[PDB]
Amino acid sequence: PKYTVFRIGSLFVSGREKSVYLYCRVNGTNKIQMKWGMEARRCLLQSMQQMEAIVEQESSIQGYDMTKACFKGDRVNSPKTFSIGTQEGKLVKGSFGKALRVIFTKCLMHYVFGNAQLEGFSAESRRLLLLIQALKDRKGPWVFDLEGMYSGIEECISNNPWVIQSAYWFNEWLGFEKEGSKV
Amino acid sequence: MNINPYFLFIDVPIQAAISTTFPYTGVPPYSTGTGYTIDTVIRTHEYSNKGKQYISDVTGCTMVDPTNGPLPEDNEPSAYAQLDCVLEALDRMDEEHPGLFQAASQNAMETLMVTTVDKLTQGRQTFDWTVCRNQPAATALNTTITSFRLNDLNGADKGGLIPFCQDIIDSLDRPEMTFFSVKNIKKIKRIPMKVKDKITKVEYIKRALSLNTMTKDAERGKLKRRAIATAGIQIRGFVLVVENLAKNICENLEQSGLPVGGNEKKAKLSNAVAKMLSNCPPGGISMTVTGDNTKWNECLNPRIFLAMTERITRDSPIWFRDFCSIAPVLFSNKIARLGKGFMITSKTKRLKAQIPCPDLFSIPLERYNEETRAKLKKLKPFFNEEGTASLSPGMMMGMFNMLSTVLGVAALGIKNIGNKEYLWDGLQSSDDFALFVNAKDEETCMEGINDFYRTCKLLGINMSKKKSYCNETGMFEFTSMFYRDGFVSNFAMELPSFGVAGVNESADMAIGMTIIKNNMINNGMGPATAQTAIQLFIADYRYTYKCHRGDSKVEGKRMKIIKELWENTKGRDGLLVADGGPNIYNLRNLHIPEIVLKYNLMDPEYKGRLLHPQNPFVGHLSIEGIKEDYDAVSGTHSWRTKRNEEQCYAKCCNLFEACFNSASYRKPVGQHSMLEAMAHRLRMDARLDYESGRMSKDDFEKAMAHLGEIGYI
Amino acid sequence: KGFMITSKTKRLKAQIPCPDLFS
Amino acid sequence: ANMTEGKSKKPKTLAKECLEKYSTLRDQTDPILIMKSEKANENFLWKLWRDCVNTISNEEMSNELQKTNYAKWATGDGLTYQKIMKEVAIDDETMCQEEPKIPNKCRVAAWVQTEMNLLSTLTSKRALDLPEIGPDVAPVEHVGS
Amino acid sequence: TNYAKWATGDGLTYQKIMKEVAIDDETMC
Ligand SMILES: [Mg+2]
Repeated sequence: PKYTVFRIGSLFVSGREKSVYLYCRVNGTNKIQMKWGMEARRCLLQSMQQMEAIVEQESSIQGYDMTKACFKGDRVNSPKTFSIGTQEGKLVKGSFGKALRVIFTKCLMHYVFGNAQLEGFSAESRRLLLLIQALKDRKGPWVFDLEGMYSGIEECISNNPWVIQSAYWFNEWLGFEKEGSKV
Repeated sequence: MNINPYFLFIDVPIQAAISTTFPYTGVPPYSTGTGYTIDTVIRTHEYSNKGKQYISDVTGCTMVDPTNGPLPEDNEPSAYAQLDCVLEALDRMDEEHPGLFQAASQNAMETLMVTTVDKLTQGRQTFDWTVCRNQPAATALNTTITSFRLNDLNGADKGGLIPFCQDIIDSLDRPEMTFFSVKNIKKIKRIPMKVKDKITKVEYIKRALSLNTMTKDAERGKLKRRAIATAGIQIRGFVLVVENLAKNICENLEQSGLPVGGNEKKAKLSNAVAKMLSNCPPGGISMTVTGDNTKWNECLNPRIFLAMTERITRDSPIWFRDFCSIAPVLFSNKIARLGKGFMITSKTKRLKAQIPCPDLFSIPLERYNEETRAKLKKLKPFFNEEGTASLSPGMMMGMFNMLSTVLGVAALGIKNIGNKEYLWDGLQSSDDFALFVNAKDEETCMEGINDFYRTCKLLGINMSKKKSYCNETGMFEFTSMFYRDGFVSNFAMELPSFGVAGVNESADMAIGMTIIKNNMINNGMGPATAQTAIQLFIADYRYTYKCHRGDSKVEGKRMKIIKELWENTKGRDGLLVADGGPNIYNLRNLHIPEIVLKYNLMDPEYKGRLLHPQNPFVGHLSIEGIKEDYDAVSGTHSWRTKRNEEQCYAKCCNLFEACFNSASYRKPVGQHSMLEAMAHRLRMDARLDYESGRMSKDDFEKAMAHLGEIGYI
Repeated sequence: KGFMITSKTKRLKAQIPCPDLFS
Repeated sequence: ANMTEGKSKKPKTLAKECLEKYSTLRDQTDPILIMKSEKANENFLWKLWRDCVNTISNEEMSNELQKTNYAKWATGDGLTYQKIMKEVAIDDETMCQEEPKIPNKCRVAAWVQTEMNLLSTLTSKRALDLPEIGPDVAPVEHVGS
Repeated sequence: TNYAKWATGDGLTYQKIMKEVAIDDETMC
């Protein structure tokens, strides 16, 4: 609803016709926004530190280096897999590379859709994430007030696409975690 | 198949993957701050409106005193800290630490006796009363020193900080106050010049007590902004001494610990957890409260800090006790300058106009939006005609950090209430605290946490119930550092953008490599992350300085000569990257300059040209910044940037350094004027040149004539 | 000279010459 | 996409060459509007786009638009309020303070999930290239590599 | 002088724009 789009032509990408539209939009920026956009490449760093840590942990569990084992496995270790998504209510697993790409895309989206709303939502939902982690480990967490925390989190969900999608994903993951707690 | 990133927490702990949850790859939030400053004033007075309201005779402002007021009856923030309770906490802290207060006071006094006026040049932008603006520390300091000379206040010339602060105190008594102000004349060109302006005593006091304000920028993790403030030079030295005293106290405290940097935070967290778990009684339970105070500096009273300074210096000379009591005194009577005003527009006429804060109430309140209407309606009682608002209660961020940490640790050190069956202890640092309670069951631990909350209410310390939670000991967070089962996962420090520091090629490369190595050493950077950081830094370095490999196909002004050098030079692996050479930095050799690293592979002529002892791209006066610390070498890549009582001091000191090359390195020593020493050394230099044939007879005669004109023959 | 068109909300005015009366 | 030997060229020349390869799209001068958002002028945006194309395809080397006056109003720059001295604002009773604009409350959209699915998939083209680092002799740098 | 510009309404004059922009704009009438 923010884009004025024309139809400027058609193309043959691989011998098949595809219409070529032109999306036009008036936007605004600030020199600080351009600068911080120049520093989107740090996403790469953010996406490797994480993975490095994972590998390090495995390399700590067993002596030899686990990078080869973690990615594609070895004689005595099957490749690492992570729960990436779901289909028809059933969770789906994927390779370490798929989780790597998911993490990189998450960082890139944090950059692209970053504003006050996203910072607030992430900061306030970190508390709920830590409370859920405490619940999983049977640490008997306590809350001095829960509705205040929930309101603080929900005041940031207004129009940012990433924040709203993250809220949806958080609800889905919380339902899955509740089911896992039941079993 | 719909990807859900949160599902990565099903197979990994949240603490391990907490880094991705942190948004630190986007744009930090950035901003007028007048509304935010007014909101801060309104909130600060709301928490103190049940205290005592009076009128400051010195300044005529409206003052609010929540201290020793009614005890809170609800769970809203309260500034009603009882003095007796604060003294109880401080007395307990003294009892558990024999002679810590006396030692800290003596150390602060001894360091103050040696500190000089120039120490005030360190810091950030300071409020300048002469121009009522924000100017660097050196600018404000020299402007104040110059304007004090016009008022017969010559304490700055005495050297030490004590006489300068004495003259600062004296300036508050002068019936008038003369200074140099920037006046813009339309001659059409707007020419600024110095004019001898005067302000009566009351305006000068208001300016000295005034605190400039703005909106904090790049404060990640907060949806809304706040008001950050900067003070003038009148309170800088006293604040410096009080902060030194507080740091001396808080370095010994084990709860706060010497302010930890790098990976010492992990050690502090691990030690705290292990100590508490060991202290846990047999069969009992230990619960950790991850706490977080938000806007806790708005309920901290400068009067309480005055009381703490008085208690800390119980046994000290009255001169130092009075000196240390001036920062709290000037903070209890502070004045908050309010932003730059509001902007009102009419769209039927397409007109807009900014309303300066002095004229906030010149417009009917019906012409403001509802939120601004209410803000101004509540702000009216504390509004000053000159466009400022009196803000007695509360404290702005960053002013008393060590002192507030001392107060928090004093609250922590109570350890029990009523001889109940629980012991509490924790960590405190700059508004962030973590608590641990050991008891015999969860109910008793919650009783202890409630008692701690109520006790903190008595000291003016408020803890956010929305931001604070509790769990079993072994998993918590402190200063954005997540501990879980003995594993600490600090992932809130954004790795600084790995780009050139923008000083010069050699220095920038050395700085970048040293930064990567320091990150590896301190921030637990792994090998692969460090190598990728090196790659990114090299990419940015090549982009900035137009220095790509000679074998690349890039084009440019410098790249043509780099390509020429690529083939004119036989030894190709010895070239610096700035000369199209190949990068050879790896993890092992991040601490050796590439000038040395490639010395053996340099061609015989390339090293001579690059290391030509007399080459034009180096100047002595550009070496000031060589130290500040990076290790590098001098060469053709060591150039400086063009320059975009200021010039008086600049040229005088430049001549002083030129005559004596030692003054740049080490402080000169003498008990005489610099002019006579300059004349004597110039006479010696002229005589030496005349003897050695470097100067002619006429030149030496002219030099002696000039010296006599100065009057040193 | 032509006619004159105007936008009050934007507070703009323009003169359409006689040749451009039907454009 | 325009295949090249790898020589780095100015962005203006790169855009000019890419447009020259796809001349049918470059020379399209009759727009077929598909949907105009709420207020955007189709004529303003289309004329601005044509000016962009003409500037990119011109024989000059400067990238500045050749109109500079139509673009003033096409971008909406000309529709800016005029500052006036504070006194007139005080006396003008119709000059008020604009109410704050609150972000709209929206619901979940199916395109964010699609973007997450699509962006985290391998493609046939990689745009990530990084410099080189010195050889590795220690085992630690080997494992890092 | 500056006050008299707005007091007498002299400042509330519609800006003139090139006929191309006005024609392209459907709001002008
Ligand atoms: Mg905390």
